[PDB]
Amino acid sequence: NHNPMKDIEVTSSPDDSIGCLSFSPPTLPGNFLIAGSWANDVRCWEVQDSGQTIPKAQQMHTGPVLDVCWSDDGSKVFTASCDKTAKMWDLSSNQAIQIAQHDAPVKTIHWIKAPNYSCVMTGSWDKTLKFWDTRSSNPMMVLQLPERCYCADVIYPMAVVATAERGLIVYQLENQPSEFRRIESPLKHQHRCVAIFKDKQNKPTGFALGSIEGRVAIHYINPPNPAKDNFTFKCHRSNTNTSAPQDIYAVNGIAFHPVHGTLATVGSDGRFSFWDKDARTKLKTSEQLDQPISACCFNHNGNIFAYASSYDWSKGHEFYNPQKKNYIFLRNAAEELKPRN
Amino acid sequence: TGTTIKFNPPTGTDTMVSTNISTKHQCITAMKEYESKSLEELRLEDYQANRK
Amino acid sequence: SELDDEEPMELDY
Repeated sequence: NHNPMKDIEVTSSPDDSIGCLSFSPPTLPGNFLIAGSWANDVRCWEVQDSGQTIPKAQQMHTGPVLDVCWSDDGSKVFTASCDKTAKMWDLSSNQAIQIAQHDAPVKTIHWIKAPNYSCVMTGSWDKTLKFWDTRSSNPMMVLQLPERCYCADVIYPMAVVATAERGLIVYQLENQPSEFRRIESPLKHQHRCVAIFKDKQNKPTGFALGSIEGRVAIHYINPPNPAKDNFTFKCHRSNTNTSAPQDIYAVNGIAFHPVHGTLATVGSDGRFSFWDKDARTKLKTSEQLDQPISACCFNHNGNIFAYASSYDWSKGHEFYNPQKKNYIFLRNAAEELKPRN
Repeated sequence: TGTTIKFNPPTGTDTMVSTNISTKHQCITAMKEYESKSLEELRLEDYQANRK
Repeated sequence: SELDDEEPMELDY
């Protein structure tokens, strides 16, 4: 019931709903998992190849942690919070300092390692996108967004941001970030998650985008036949040849397998599904968990799939049980995500 | 602010294989009363009111 | 380690 897939449980899970997960880069030996929660904390575990998990370190914001990411050398963890700030967390010394400030919660945070610069990107509900050298108190760069930031992704030289009211913007990152293309959104309801994918030559080439309406869009930046190469598919809906109305759930997270180019989605229905967007097929759907799956991600080589079982407020405050127990599950889904043939 | 209005999943229609089918949107921000905010925005509002 | 049946996505139109 709580772990229907019989996957590996992370020991000492966060005390409140898990909002974000992020695995260590390949510059770092081993695998380290970061998670931020709605109890305002950030946690770090070492995942051992045996599957066994060791809680390593912890930090605190003063409001819920909405996103986390790593520096490219694996030495820093960056954290974004509803307290309107972002911190840089040096694991070796376990110290964290403020590196960013917004006028509203900071929904997204990303590390940009470019040939001629490095910075932190923060996207906020104050309708700005800001960039930080982690040294100065002034942002290196401030861009206005068309609405509140809801999700973002970065793979140099591409970034993609989605905002409230179907805003969707692609940025290029060479030399200095700049707006590259304002996209008429292929989805008609609230944007929720976004993930960049790469072509067969490893260059970022498009993104997948999830909404609250059981739907995911596949969007190539520059395909030969956009009518035909871009598409949307339905997911995280109830099923059986029943005639009851279909229940539609929010898509909460998307992540691409770093080796296979396939993708996973996790939903408000307490299920994860694996997909091949080239074959346009569903490779797997999980058993249903007893609460929503709130976040997910892969480790650097894709051998570990991490997903978080947490309430996501999709039915409002009346359905929050301040605890039912929260979970992070690890599953070795490498062969389950391998394309077929 | 917050989620004081009771959750009621809005109804709509969609397609399946082609036949129109009835749907229930199981996400509170699908109601007209909650559509201008995100799940996370609403949760922060409930947290700041101690409405947990 | 067995594999589920690969189903086609439910595309739109």
